[PDB]
Parts: sequence; C-alpha cells; structure tokens
Amino acid sequence: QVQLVESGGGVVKPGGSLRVSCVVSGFTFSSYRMHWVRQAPGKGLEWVSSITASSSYINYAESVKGRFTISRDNAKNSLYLQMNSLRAEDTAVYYCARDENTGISHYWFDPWGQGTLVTVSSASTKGPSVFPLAPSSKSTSGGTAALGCLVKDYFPEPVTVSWNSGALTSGVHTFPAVLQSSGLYSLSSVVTVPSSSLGTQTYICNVNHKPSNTKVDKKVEPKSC
Amino acid sequence: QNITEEFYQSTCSAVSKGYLSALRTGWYTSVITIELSNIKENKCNGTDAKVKLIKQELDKYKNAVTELQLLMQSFLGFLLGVGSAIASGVAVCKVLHLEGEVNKIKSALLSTNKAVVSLSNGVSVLTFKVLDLKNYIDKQLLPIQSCSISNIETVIEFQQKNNRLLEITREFSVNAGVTTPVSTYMLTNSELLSLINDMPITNDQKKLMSNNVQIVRQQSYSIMCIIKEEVLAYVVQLPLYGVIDTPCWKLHTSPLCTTNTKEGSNICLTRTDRGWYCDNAGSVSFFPQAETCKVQSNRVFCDTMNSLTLPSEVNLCNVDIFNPKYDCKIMTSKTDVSSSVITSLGAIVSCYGKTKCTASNKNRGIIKTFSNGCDYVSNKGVDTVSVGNTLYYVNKQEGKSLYVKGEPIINFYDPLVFPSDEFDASISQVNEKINQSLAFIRKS
Amino acid sequence: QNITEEFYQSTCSAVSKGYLSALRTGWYTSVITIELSNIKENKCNGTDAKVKLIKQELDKYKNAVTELQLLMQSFLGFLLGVGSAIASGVAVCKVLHLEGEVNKIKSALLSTNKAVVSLSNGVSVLTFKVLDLKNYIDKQLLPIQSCSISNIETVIEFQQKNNRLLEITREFSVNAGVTTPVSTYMLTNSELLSLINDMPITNDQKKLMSNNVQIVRQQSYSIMCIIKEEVLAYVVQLPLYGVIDTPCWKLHTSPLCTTNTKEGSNICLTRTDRGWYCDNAGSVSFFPQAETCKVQSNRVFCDTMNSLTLPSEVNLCNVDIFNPKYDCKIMTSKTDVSSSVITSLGAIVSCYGKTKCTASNKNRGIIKTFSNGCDYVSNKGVDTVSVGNTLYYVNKQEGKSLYVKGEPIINFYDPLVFPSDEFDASISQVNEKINQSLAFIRKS
Repeated sequence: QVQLVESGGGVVKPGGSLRVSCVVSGFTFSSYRMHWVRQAPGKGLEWVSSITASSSYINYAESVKGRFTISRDNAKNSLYLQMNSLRAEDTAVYYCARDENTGISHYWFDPWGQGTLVTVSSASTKGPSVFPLAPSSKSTSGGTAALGCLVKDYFPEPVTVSWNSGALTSGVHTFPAVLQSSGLYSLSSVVTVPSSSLGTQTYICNVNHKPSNTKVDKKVEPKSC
Repeated sequence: QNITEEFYQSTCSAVSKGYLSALRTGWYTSVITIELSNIKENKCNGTDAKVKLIKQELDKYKNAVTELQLLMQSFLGFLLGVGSAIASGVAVCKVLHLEGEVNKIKSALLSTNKAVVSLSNGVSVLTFKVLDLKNYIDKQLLPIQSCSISNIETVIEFQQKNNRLLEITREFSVNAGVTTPVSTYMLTNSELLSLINDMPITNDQKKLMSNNVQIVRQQSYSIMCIIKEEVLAYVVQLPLYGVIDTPCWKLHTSPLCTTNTKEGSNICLTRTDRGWYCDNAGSVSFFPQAETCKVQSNRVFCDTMNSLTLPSEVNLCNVDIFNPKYDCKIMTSKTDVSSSVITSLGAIVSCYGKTKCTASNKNRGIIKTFSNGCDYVSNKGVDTVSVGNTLYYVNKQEGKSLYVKGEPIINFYDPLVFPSDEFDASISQVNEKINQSLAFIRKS
Repeated sequence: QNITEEFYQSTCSAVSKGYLSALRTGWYTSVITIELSNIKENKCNGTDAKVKLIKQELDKYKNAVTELQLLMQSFLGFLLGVGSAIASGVAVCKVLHLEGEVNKIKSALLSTNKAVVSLSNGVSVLTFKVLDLKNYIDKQLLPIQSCSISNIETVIEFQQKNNRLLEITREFSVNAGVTTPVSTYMLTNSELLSLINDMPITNDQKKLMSNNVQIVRQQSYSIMCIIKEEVLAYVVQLPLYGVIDTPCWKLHTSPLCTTNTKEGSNICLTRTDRGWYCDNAGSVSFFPQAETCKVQSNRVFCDTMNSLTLPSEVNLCNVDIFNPKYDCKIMTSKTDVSSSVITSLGAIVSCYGKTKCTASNKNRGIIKTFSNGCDYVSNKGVDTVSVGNTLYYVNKQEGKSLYVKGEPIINFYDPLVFPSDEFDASISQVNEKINQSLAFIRKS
C-alpha cells in the first residue's frame, strides 16, 4: 500500500528556520517526481515546489522563491523542504504528493500525504489563565443549571480540559478557542447539571498544558451573587 | 561524482551506472506551410543580360513546383516486435486531403505566422508558415511588365529567396517524400525552438528539449504531405519524451571459458542480455540493440519501440546469477577465441589459447600482461589494450571503478554432460538438461 | 476495393492481399557525357575586382578537373545467396577504356545531344550529353580574351554554369566513385524521363516508370567511369521491371505460447516465413527481408536478387498448416514475452505474463483490454495499442479485415517431449523428433 508520512512541523518565530520531512513506502521512490503543497487555515490549496526523480530540475512558486529549498535522498526514500526567513503568511499544513502524468497535456497529484502543521507567530509561550464560572439564578432553574471554567491568555493551541478526571462525560460541551489581537488564545468550557443537584455534585476543571506543564485544577461552586 | 563502474569476475561482465533517462514515448505532429505563386508564362519578351538571369530563376522555380506536384500521387534483438514509425504523421496527411482543410489553414494564417487549427476530425494541430515567395514575386517581380530590369541586386535577392525551396525539393526527391533526419532547410533552429515552446508540456520537458536540439533533430521525421492551390504543406513528426530523469545503467558481457591446454575439451559461457536498462514506473525497460540509444554526457535517449518490459527483479542477475527469483539468460559454446570489450571506464580482456594480450600507456609503454582467463583493467593509467593483432583505445571519461572477486561459474560444471550448444537458453534450462543427461546414466 | 486482411487465430498470423507487383529483373546501362575545355594558365596580370572573381571561378573549375582525374588511377534471410550489384555498368566502363571508344562517342554527339552508339563488342548503348562547358569557356569567356571584364553578370552567369560540375565532383568524392541513389545533379528529371522514353520496352512499362520516378531513382546506380581528352563520362545503371501487375500478399507472424500460471513450464511457437509474396510465372517469389521492398499506394517494388523461388503450394500454409503437400517452417522456444505487430489494417497482440495490454482511441480512450494469448484488433475504431511500457500507432489505411477463429495449435503438443531450442525447424521435423522421443520411452 502506498504511504507518505510527513513530520518535523512545529511553531517558529518570524524570521526563523525550519525543516520538514516526508518518508514514503510502497513504491519505487526514484522513478517519480515529488511536490510540496500547502494550505492555510480556512484557505485554498497552493503548489510550493517540485523535484524530478534525479534532482535535475527544480521549480518554486513566486511567493517562496529564494527562501525555500527542496531536496531528496533516494537511498532513504525521503524528501525535505528547508524553510528560511519564515513570515506570518507561511502558517499552513504542508503535504507531500507524488506526480502522475500522461506524457503530454495531463499532470495531476494522485497520492497525498496526511499533512504537517507549521505555525509562524511572534508571540511567546505563556501559561494558561484558569478561572471558575459558578452558576447564577439567571443561568439556572429551567431544566438544569450550567457551570464551567475559563482558560485565558495561553499561546500554544493544544489545551485539554477534563472535569472529574474523565469521570464526567455527559452534558460537557467544549467551545473553540478565540484568537485575540495579542496573539494569545482563550477558551471556556461549560457543563450542564441538574439545578436541584447544585452543591451535591463536585465540579473541578483540570487544565493540562503540555508546552508550559501547567496542570491546574479549579472548583466551580455557587458564590451568592 | 556522476558515473561508476563495477566488474564481476564470476560472470566476466561489468555494469556502468549514473546515467539519466530521456525516453521517447509518443509523437507530436505539426504542419509547415509555404505560401506559393501561380506565375503564368506570360512574360512579354527580352534579349537583355539581366532579364535572362531572371528568366532562368523563374524556370528553376517552376520546375521545382512541377517536380513537387509530380512527387505526390496514389543478441536478443529478435524478441522485440514490429511497429510502424510514421503512422501518425501519415494519418495527419490523410486527414489533410479532405475538402476544406487547406482553405481552413489558409484563412487562419493570413494575418499571423503561427496558429492552432482544429481539423474536421476534431484534433487541433499547430500550423506554421516559414516562407512567402508569393508576396515577393507578386509585389516586386511583376512591376506593371518586367521586360527590362534596371538593377542587379534584384537578381541576387531573387536567387537568395529561392534557394530554400530548391533545397527542400532536392531533399524530398532523393528520399521519396520522407526524410528521417530533419535538416535546417526544413526547420531552422529558431523555428524548432518556437515549436518546442508552443507544445503543451511542462517546463522541465521544454528545458530538456531546448538544450538537446541536435538529438531532437536526429529523432524526428518530415513527410511530404500536399501541394494544391497556392500552398505547399508537409508534416513534421517530433518526439515526445514522457519519461525523464530516471536512473539508467549499461551492461557489458564477454565470453567465459575454461583454460585447458588441449586444443579442444574447453567449454564456454556468455551472458546474452547486453544493452541499456532504465527505470520506468515500477518496472524496467530493456534495449538490447544498444546502438539505437544516443548518449549526450550522462543523458541517454532511447526509443521505447525497441524495448522489452521486464520486472525489477532482473537486476538480481548482476549480484547473484543463481538466485531463484529471476532466471538469467546465457549461451553456451565450445569455441574459445580471444577478444576485448571496451566499457565506460575500462576494458574486459578474454585472453585464451596462444594469443598475447597486454595493456600499455604512452609514457611508460606496456604496464601489464594478461594470462589466460577473463580480466578487467581500469582506464586510470591505461591508454590502449592489444589482443593478438588488434589494438584498442579505451575511453578516457572520468569516474570510479571497482573490482569484485569471485570464482568463475564455468568451473562448477562437469564437461562430460555439459550442453555444448545453447543459443537461447537460461540457467534453469541448462540445469534441467544436465539433470536429464545425468539421470539416464543408470546400469542394469 | 483493394486491400483486405485476414487473421488466423490458430497460428497467430495475418495475411494482407490486394497489392500489385513491379519486380526488377534486369539492368539497363546508359552513358552520360560532359564536354570539357582545355584552359591553360593565362597571364592576364590584372588587378580589377571582377577579374579576380573570374580567376577564382577558373581555379575552382581546374581543381575539380584535377580531382576527377585523380579519382581514377591504376528470419530466413541467411538462405538467399550473394550477387554483384554493379557488374554490368563496370563491364560497360571496362569496354569504354579501349582505344577508339571515346572518339566514336565524341564524333557521334557533336550535332545532337542524344544518339545510339555501337561499341566494339557489338552492344549499342544510349549516349546523352547533359552539359557543355567547352563552348561557354572557349567562346564568350575567352573571345578571340576578356582580360578586363566590363559586366558583372558575366561572373554570375559563369558561376551558375559551373555549379553542376562541382556538385557532381563532390558527390563522387564522398562515395569513392559510386553513388547508389541517383541525385538530380547526375540526372535531371527531364533527362530521366527522356531516357525512359527511349528504352526498347512496352508502353505499359513506360507508364509504370514515368509515374514512379522517385522509386526509379532509389533503385539506380551512377558509376564514375572515365575522363580523357575533353570528355567526362559516367555510366547510369537503371532498373528493368520485367514483371508487372501480378498479385502480391504480405505475411505477419507473432509468437504463440501456452498460458500456464507457473513462470516456467510454457512452450512457444512461431512461423518464420514472414515477408512479401509475389507470383510472376507459375511460381512464387519470396522476399524474407520485407525492408527491401518499396511500397507506393498498392504497388510493391521488389528486387529479385533478394528472393527465393518457391512452389505455388506454399500458399496452403495459411489455410491449413498440417497439409501434406507443403511443409511449413516454424520456430520453437521456451521464452514467452509480450509484444505487438502492426499489420496493414490492424495489430496483433501477444500478451503474456503479468503485462497490461490495451487498445484505445482518441475520443473515448480505452475501448478494449486483452487477455493472455494471441489476439487481433482492427483499425476501424482503434488508434493505438499499448503493450507494457510501449505505445504503438496503427496504420489508417482503408480496407476490410476478417477474423478467422480456431484452436491454437500449441495446445496439441505434449510439453514433456516437446523440443525447445529449434531455430530452423519445420512441422515435419518437429513431429519426427517427438515421435522418436515418444518411441524411446517403451522400456520394459
């Protein structure tokens, strides 16, 4: 089965450098031309660079010319993309794809990789800011009362929230993070529980932050008004 | 840094690698037109000197037109197969003989010199106009009645503008309307480059073709197509290189024999799969008649019509000839004669009998003497090898060579039950024959 | 209404018929002469610009004359036999070196440009004068001597009158005095037609030759013969077509093999008698090397020097290969490789192993996929066939094709006792070996 697996993506400040990789298996690597294609979050596709089976011809897009460098190693079945002087608009998922062609008019990309994300942000890594959001009379009664915690001002995206160490899974809804003009994220989670069960059920919001090892937990209980 | 060689002592063969592919997998056809004149023999008269030359030139032009009008009327190479080279261009001309095709091409080229015209069958061909004799003749050679010429440079201009048509007519006349190597009279370098630039291909293919124009010429055709009304048309059939920049290697083989001192009683063996091998989309293309592959530096131009499709496992024969995955092809004999094979970076010497075999260089002279058997010498410090009464010059191309030692395989056979004659056998067939012969030997 | 084809599935071969014959059975020789001048170094120590050009053009003429003077100084193709192509023209020139033969020719052509001269051996040949440089140089260039040229058109006229001799000298120089394709410098089209008109042949033969002058040129010779006194002479050896307008038919063959799944254990078979077949007088002429026959529309030009004489019973091999009247020739092997043969109106596909075989047209793409075995496809709605990594174009000639069904003959053989490495065998010879092998195995 033909497989292309990309790796090496990560966060990097503007003007920095990075190197992505793609390792193939299941076919004769040195018989084909290979490509890099990128897609910005919420945007369309864009061809980046190509390299023939023996590195004799190379092409670049006009937006990355002079800054990126494509290469391959036929003995290891891997090709690389060296990115330099990275800009803000270089934030995207990068795919490796194999060339298919009919010899004259048709040229397409039949097999695609899975993608590797690259983020170019001037912000600096910071720990999350966790606060509780106790239920209130206005937001109670009806059928059930809802209560949650708030995470604020955290740069790296992968923030995970678990309530009872994974023992609460019904009525828990998580919202997508918001990108502020300052470059920091902030996401709030809300939980729905019976109004008559208020106080009898323990609510704790665990915020685990791998890039800052900030594993904090905060109780959400009603506090008068 | 590019190309290396390896010599295998067990089989007396060598492999050169480091080359890059350019394989012709298709054809591209174009139409070339020449706008022509229908001058009648209606000149008034003349007894001048500069008018007689003009009349001779006109006679040449008319004779060429009449001639053009008269022209059109109505080992292992034996496993290849038979194709037809110019079928596509001939089909294009067969279409071009229909009713309104010539008028369509005329109407599409009056204002420009290049155009893409869609024919009645739906295929869109590229048309190009290279010469306009009608314009010159009509607007500068019939000043209303040419009975007196006042300048001599007009004669020179007219005879300069006429040479292209006479040279095309001669070429078509000595070839019966089909010239394989396309010359600069049929297409100039500027025209060929523009034609390459207009093809719907990638920029890599265009870069490959623009830097190797001589090869493109050597692999092209030109077919006399039609001359009617005031248009001369012929078709040019260009190669299409669908596969480019893949690894390719060459195989050299020489006979391998035993070295008994008696006149007979010696058995020989030779690998028969010489030629070029190139990677092609998960398999290998093998070209046995290696004489039909052109080489430019480390780029090989091979025509797929003269190839066989083989599995990628064929390469195992170089590293191990007794592997079970693939059955290598050999031939057997009893005639042991000395000879030499010149490889990319050296020479294989098979020296047998009473022959004298040596290697030398210009500064020091002889620097090696070969004994009986198969041997290899690199070209680092060797200029020539001499075998018997023959002398060879080795290629002086740069690269690295490697010597791989091993016991020759002809020593593993028993001469008593050795199959003496096998032109198109393999390892398994020889083994199975030896097994037969040896089984029948049973007493009582 | 002319070309039809039939494919036989039993033997994996196709026959094309509907062609017409033009067989070259003899030779006709003619003598071409050019009259030279005896210009000796003139003094004329001028300094004018035109005088220098005239001197250069005279130096070219003299160098050409000296060079001309120096020129003369004291399957189944292995069964054909060797002849000598230019024996007759060489005999004519050997005659022309005798004492008074040049004088006889010179004195018989002064009044006219064409004549029939009887040689000392009794043979009468056509002698034809094509160029007269003696008259233009002795008169009008050295008037009785133009040592100060007053006109520029004299230089141009002399340059025009001199090109023929220089071109002839070049052609003879790069060919050691024998040019196979006769160029229009040696014989213009008008001169060739006038020469054909004077041969003592029938009007049908003259019509056949007049409409195919491009083939006549391709099948002719020119031999540098002698230059003595003020005459240049060379012989032109033309083809004679003694047999015309008889039926002719072509044969195409492809290997036939079994389709076992195991890589080995498969036996193959092929008819080796592919080529052109024409019946002239109560028998059949066979040309194994089909490359030696030119085709113009439905007219085939073949040379009998490359043919074998066969009985009319050979045609029975196409209808029934096991007939007793004639023994058909085959070839046996054990290597099954896929390939294609492009026929007159279609293609034969032998697709074996794991290869992918298809046929397609431009509008709809693939329209057929082939299975293991030998098959045939017509060119009625097919443009290309692809076998493995190779692509072929089919001919687009118009005609009808017929498919004949039958069991392949390779299934009737027992693989255990089947001979394999038989290059030049036949049906009866294979049967005899099979019978002997089968009779040996009766031990008790």
